[PDB]
Amino acid sequence: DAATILSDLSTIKTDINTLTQHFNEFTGDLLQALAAQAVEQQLESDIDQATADAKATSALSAADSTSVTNALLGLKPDIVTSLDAIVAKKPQVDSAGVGSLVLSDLNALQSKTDALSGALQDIATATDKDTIASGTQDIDAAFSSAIAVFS
Ligand SMILES: CCCCCCCCCCCCCCCC(=O)O
Ligand SMILES: *[C@H]1O[C@H](CO)[C@@H](O)[C@H](O)[C@@H]1O
Repeated sequence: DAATILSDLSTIKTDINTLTQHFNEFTGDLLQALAAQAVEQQLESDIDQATADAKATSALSAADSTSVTNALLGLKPDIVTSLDAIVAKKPQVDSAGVGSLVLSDLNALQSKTDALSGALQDIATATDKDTIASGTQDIDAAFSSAIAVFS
């Protein structure tokens, strides 16, 4: 159902922007890291939910493919902003001693995001599939950048 996927993608967007707020307020305190991690785990769950919902949906109509494609691609700048915000806080991450947690989260989120993109590509129109794939290459490149910073 396209509406469920759109709802799922909106929730993902909200999760990401909440996570960015946590990053921007992070001063290297472990309780802050824990609070942020709770949001990150909600985000993982919400991405996986979207993947499950996409896998349960049949080939999208033209308008539904456009809606889902634009909703997925609309995530891109918020993702980049979020990754930039945690990258900006590397000194505080290292001070807190939680670099491996950030790295583990980045790897899990990239894998889950890639699975979601694959599931949406499979039900999109042929043209939208190419658009989603190109956008996903950019998302993957941003993940790879953040991962490099933290390893
Ligand atoms: C489509 C998903 C996009 C996600 C982009 C943001 C990825 C952030 C991953 C790092 C999470 C780290 C959370 C706990 C550690 C901390 O905040 O101090
Ligand atoms: C690679 O991309 C990440 C995510 O946007 C940046 O934070 C990093 O500085 C580098 O440009």
